[PDB]
Amino acid sequence: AAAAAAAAAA
Amino acid sequence: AAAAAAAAA
Amino acid sequence: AAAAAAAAAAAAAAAA
Amino acid sequence: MTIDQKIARRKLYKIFPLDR
Amino acid sequence: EVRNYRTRHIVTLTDLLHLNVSRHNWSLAYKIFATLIRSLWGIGVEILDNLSNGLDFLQWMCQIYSSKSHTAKFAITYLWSSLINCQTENDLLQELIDKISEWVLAEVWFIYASCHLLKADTLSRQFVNDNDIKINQVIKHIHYVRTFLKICLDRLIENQLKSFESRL
Amino acid sequence: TLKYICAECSSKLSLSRTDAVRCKDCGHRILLKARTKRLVQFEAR
Amino acid sequence: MIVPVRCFSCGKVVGDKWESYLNLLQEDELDEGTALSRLGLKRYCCRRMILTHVDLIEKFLRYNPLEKR
Amino acid sequence: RKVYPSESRQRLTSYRGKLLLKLKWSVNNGEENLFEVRDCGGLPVMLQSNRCHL
Ligand SMILES: [Zn+2]
Ligand SMILES: [Zn+2]
Repeated sequence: AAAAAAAAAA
Repeated sequence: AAAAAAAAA
Repeated sequence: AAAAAAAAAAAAAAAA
Repeated sequence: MTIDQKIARRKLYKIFPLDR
Repeated sequence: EVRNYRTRHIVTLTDLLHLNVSRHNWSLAYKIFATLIRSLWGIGVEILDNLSNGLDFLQWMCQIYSSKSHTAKFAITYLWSSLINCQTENDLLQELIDKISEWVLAEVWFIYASCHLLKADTLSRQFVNDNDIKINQVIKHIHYVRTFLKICLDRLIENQLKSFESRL
Repeated sequence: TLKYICAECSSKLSLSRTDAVRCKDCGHRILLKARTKRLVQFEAR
Repeated sequence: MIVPVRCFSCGKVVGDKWESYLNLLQEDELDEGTALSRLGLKRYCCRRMILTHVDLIEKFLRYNPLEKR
Repeated sequence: RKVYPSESRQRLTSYRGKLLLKLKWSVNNGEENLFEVRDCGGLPVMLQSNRCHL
């Protein structure tokens, strides 16, 4: 979940 | 989920 | 040191 | 891609000469 | 205190360069070194030899700066690379070596003496071969050996030269 | 078009007042004054 | 320097016969005398003009202050 | 900084070569001697000679 959020921000 | 929703928006 | 840290953070953000 | 030492040499030569 | 972005960036770049030398990063060295340009340069000399992509030029430039004025650290290195690299025309290098010695009177003279010795070895086998001739090359080789002997003077080395002459 | 030819590298580079009398491309202290477009009358004799 | 235009003695155009003379000596492998005859030089004044020409211009041109090396 | 003979001609300056002169200083019957390599001034060098680059 946390990893997915980081990708969206990028 | 929230992030996804935001993206969709 | 603080400046360096900031720079690092920025770099990380860019990478992301 | 990369200038290489060539760039360093050029810089040094220019400094010998006035640089601004 | 420390600069905002500039001082920290330089320190970090230097640290990264050290890491690159620890682990070969032909690519890291190429970009890290470029960023670093913004004395010293042994690592730069080291990266060119360690990772190639013909590493002789940068050392020559470094040797050329700050000449006017134990002995010089930039230089005694540049000379060694030359002979090893040779191992284009050599005579020229020998000439350069003499020039340096003239300007500055570990002694460089020893290095110069060693350089001629390499030429003699090449001369020794070429002369030994039949394809059958009596004077020319043999006399030249003898003269070279005497010249080499004089420089060293002003045991193992001498022994080697002798063996070499005999074979020729 | 103002011109000055370098004696060594033969590079055509002109320089104005308050400038070093030397070629930019290489460190040479001699400069040849180039020939510009100007009428020179002559008798074919 | 270059091949003179016209023979000093009579005035017969000689300037167009220099490069052609070397071609008769190189490619055709003829002697000096026969080469001059084929060029149309029968008077000894016109004969010596090309025969005796040095062409120092080719030596002079090798010094060019407008091109590097 | 190698200098050719030709530059001197254009420059109208002496094609002077640099001289190296080192001394021997002995005092008190040469108990201690110090040798210093010093400029000996500039002297003209013949063209197409050993000193010359050509
Ligand atoms: Zn120039
Ligand atoms: Zn005639």
